[PDB]
Amino acid sequence: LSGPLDALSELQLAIRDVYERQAQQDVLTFGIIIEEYIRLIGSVKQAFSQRQ
Amino acid sequence: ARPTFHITVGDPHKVGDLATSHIVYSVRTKTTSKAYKQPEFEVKRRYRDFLWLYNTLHSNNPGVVVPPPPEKQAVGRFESNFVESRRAALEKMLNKIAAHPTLQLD
Amino acid sequence: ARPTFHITVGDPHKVGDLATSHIVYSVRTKTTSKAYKQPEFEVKRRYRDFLWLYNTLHSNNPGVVVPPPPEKQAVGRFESNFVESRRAALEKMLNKIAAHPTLQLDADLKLFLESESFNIDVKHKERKE
Repeated sequence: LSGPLDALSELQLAIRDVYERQAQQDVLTFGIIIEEYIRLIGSVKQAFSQRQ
Repeated sequence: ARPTFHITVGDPHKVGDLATSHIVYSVRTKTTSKAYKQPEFEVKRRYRDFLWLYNTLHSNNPGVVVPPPPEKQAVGRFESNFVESRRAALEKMLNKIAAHPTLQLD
Repeated sequence: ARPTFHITVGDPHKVGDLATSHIVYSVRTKTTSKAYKQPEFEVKRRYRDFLWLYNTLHSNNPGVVVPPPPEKQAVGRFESNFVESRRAALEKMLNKIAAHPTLQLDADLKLFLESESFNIDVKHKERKE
């Protein structure tokens, strides 16, 4: 009974890790590409000010 | 040549803690570009140099673009990732600018 | 299992300058070893933890070996290379020790590699203290 309890200990530790790992896979990928654009959008605003 | 400029930004000579310490990267230009002297040069630039530089590009090119810089610590810490972002940010900035003949001409 | 312990030491969370700052590595044990709980654990150890740990291995194994540590800053700076050496030094140290069933059995080490909180709190916890 201890053993199954133990097996379910394994499932949760495993879920914790896998969840945390996915923030660095997918969310961080978007957080980088969004960050890139705000600078570049930033930059054609600097460009616009040169044209005005 | 202009886009055919080859850039590795590596070697994260990340000057150890100061709470503001500045990673110095190899910038290896392997470049077949005839807008770059050396077929390979490596320089070891530190964050400050680039930001300025980036600004320089800004300065020499009157409206003529200047994309985003090396990555900001304005949210960055000094994280490998952050510095990577910087590294990347440069890489990108650089990348593009190289495939823009003009900014590459600074 | 004992040599069949799989270790990546990565993620050079090299805590930025202090002139003594300490790189924290993922230590991913992917381990089919039945001397390591987790089939994968990652801990994020810092230099100090390991050196101690290394010493711990030294301590639990009475003559029973303990190869070289994580790499020394005693000539090292904090260089990526140096830290790599450290990373490596560990990797090696670890590698071997894992392919030595005994040093691989240090419980602190199981907890160490298979839990991030550093060697220390593991080490209290183990002698029930």
